[PDB]
Parts: sequence; structure tokens; C-alpha cells
Amino acid sequence: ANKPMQPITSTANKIVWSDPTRLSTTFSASLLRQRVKVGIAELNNVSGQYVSVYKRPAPKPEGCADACVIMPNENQSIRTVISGSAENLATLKAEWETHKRNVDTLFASGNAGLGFLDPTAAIVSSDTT
Amino acid sequence: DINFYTRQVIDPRLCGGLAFSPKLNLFRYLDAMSLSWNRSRLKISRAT
Repeated sequence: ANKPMQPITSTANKIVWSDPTRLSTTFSASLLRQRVKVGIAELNNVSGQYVSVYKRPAPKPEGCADACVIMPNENQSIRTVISGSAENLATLKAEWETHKRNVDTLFASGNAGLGFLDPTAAIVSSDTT
Repeated sequence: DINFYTRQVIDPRLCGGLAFSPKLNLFRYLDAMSLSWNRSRLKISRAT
């Protein structure tokens, strides 16, 4: 398990959690509901905004440990935005699951985090045969 | 012939309870989450 957070700023379209032990870490969720019109069909769209932040002092120089190394604290933010029609949520999920695996094979297992891009990386679409 | 009047307390040590005691159903109630306004107090204190 891990440390759960409690919401500290709740709103109809704004909920923010933060760790009581480390208040720097946050997770924010914003939903924007809007009605969009397409051909002979009124559509109810929602945009899911998700921001995860972890404040962290990154590298320990080589391999020592000591008091007088309190290096600057930097930030690690991962923002995810999801948009789509409300009733297509059933298929909206699956491609989100596809989006998971799709970036997994590129960043989690690949070196995309370093800065490198792999043209021959295996990429798949939501639909299946 | 006897005719007199008296008034007596309800000896609240023994009697006087037997009621709802409105302490309960309110003490078990939000007293914790209402106290949890420490979140808002910390928020305002940070910018104070």
C-alpha cells in the first residue's frame, strides 16, 4: 500500500488531494462540462483534466550521504487530459487502456524519458482484429 | 382533617435523566469533520 491523501479543496469542478505528511505532493482533477452540437444531434461533452505533481530533490551526487548536501528541490508533474462524448464512455475507456499500453512501450520500457525516440517502437490502436 | 401543600425536587442525582440527553446524536455527529476545518485554517495561515 501507500499513503492515501485527503481532499483539501473541494468544488463541483475542482477537487485537490494532498499528502498530509508531504503537502507538496498533489493530485488535481478538473472536469469541464459543455454541450456541443454535431449533425442532427446535440452532444454532451466533458473534458477530464488530471494533474499529478511530486516535489522532489532529484540527484544525489555520486554515492555518498551527508548533512551538508541539501540540493535544490525540483518538480515532477504529469498532466493528463481526456475529452470525449459522455455516452461513448464505454469505448472511451478502451482506447484509454490502449493509450496506457501505447505509452508504456515507449516511455516505461523505452528510453523516451531520456529524450530518445524509437521509430520502430510497437504502437497499436484501440481496435482489435 | 388534613390540608396542606408541598413541592419536591426530582432529585436529579437519581431521577432527572431518563431523557434524550441531547449531548448524543450531536457529539457522535460532525464534531470530527467540523473540527477538520484545520485544513482551511492551515490554508489561511499559510497566506497570512
